[PDB]
Amino acid sequence: GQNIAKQIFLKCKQARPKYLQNDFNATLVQDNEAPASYFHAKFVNGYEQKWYLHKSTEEEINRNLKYFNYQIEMERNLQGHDDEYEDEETQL
Amino acid sequence: SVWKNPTNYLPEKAKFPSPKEL
Amino acid sequence: KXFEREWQKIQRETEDKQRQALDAELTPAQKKRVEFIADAFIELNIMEIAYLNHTLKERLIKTTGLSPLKVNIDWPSLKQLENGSWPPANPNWFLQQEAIAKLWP
Amino acid sequence: MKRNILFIPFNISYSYIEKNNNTVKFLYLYNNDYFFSINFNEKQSIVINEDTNTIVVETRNFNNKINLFNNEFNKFIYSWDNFFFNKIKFTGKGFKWKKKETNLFLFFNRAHKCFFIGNNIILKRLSKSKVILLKNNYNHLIHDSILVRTIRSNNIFTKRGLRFSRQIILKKKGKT
Amino acid sequence: IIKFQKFLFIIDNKYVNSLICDNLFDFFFISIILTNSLILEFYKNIILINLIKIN
Repeated sequence: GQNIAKQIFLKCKQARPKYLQNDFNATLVQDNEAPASYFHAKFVNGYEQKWYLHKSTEEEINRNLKYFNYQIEMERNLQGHDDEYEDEETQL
Repeated sequence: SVWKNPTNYLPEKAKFPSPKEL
Repeated sequence: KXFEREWQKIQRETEDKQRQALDAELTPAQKKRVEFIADAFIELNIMEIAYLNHTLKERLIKTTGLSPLKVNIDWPSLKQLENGSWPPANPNWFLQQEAIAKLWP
Repeated sequence: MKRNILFIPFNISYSYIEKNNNTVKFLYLYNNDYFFSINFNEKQSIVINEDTNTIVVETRNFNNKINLFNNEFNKFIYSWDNFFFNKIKFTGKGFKWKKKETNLFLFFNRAHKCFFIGNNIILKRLSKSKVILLKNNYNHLIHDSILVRTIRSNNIFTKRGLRFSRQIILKKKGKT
Repeated sequence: IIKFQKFLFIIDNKYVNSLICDNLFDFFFISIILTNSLILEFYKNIILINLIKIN
C-alpha cells in the first residue's frame, strides 16, 4: 500500500496539466496513525472519497474513477458545459 | 507494532442522485 | 561459555525484519529473547549482581554505536557514570532512606 | 493469466454463499428494488474487495466468453438507478431542428419528412446545435442515436453535418 | 531539490518512532532491586538461625 500510492502521486504531477484542472494540488503525507495507506480525492461537483491501498491494485482504482468521471459528464453536460476536447489534439 | 490488517475502517461511500430526484 | 552458544539461537530465531513502530506491544518472538535474559539474571549470587552493575558503566561509556533507541554517544547522562557506580557508595544515600524512613508517618 | 474484474456500484450490496458440501458456490446482489444471483463453477476462483466494490476472477476452464460475461454483468447493474447518456451536434448553414416532447423535427436539406420519435427515452435540448439522449439501456440508445446520424453525417472534406460529441472524425483536403 | 519529494522516515530501516529518554534508571533497576530483595531474606533467615540456638 505504499508503492501503489507512490505511482499515483507521479501521475498526478508527472502527468500533463492540460488534462487536469487549474487548481489541482496533490500532496503526500506520512501518517503513522492511519489504519492503512489511503488515496483521498475530491471532485468538481461535490464528490469526495477515500480508498485504502493495503489490498487493492492500480487497476481496481481506475474503474472507480471512471464510475465518477462518467457521471460528472452526465451532470455537467446538463448544465451546458462542454468538458470535451477538440478533435485536433491527438491523431492516430 | 507490525502490519496487522484492520477490521472496521471503511468510510461512507458517496450516494449518487437517482433519476427520480433528477 | 554455554551461554554464548545458547544465546545465538534466540537472536536468530527472533530475526524478524518487519518494520516496526515502538509501542507497548511486543512480538511473541521478542519475548523469547527477553525471557531468556531474565532466566540468566535471576539465578546469580549477589557477588555477581555487584559485578554486573560494575560492567555496565564500563560498557556504557564506551558506547560503540549511535541510535536514538539504544546506547548512544549523544546520550546525555553518560558523563556522570564515571563518578557514581552504586547508590550504596554514596554515604549521603544512606541518610535519605533512614531520613525518609521516619517521614512515612 | 487474465484476471477479469467485476465492478459493483455503491448503491448495491451483496453476499456470498456456499454449501457445507462446498460443491456449490453462488452470489447474491440485493438493492431496494431488485435482486439478482449468479453462480461460479468449481473451476472459477474469486477474490473480493469492499475497498473498491470490485471482484476478481480466475478461470481454470479457459473460456474466452467471460470477457462478454463481464460487460453484460457490469452494465446490467449500473442499469439500476443510473442512466446512460450521449450527445449529438451539427454544424451547417441551412440546418436546424425543433423539439416537442421527445419528438424531434429535423430539417437537413431533404425533400421528405424526417421525424424522430422516441419510445421510452429522454431528450432534452441544451442549444440549437446540441441535444442529449438518456436511457437506461445502452444498446437501444445507439440504435436511437444513430438514426439521427444517418440523415447527414460528417463530410470527409469539411466537418459540416451532424456528429456525436465523442467520435473518430475523418478529414480530407479539398479546394486548396 | 526542486523535483524531489519525501516518501518515508525510518530508523535503522526498521523503527518508525524513537522515544527520547533522558535517564538511565531502566538499565540498573534490575541490578538494584535484586540486592534490596535478597538482603532482606538474609535479615529474615539469619534470625531463624539464632532462634534455634536461643530456643
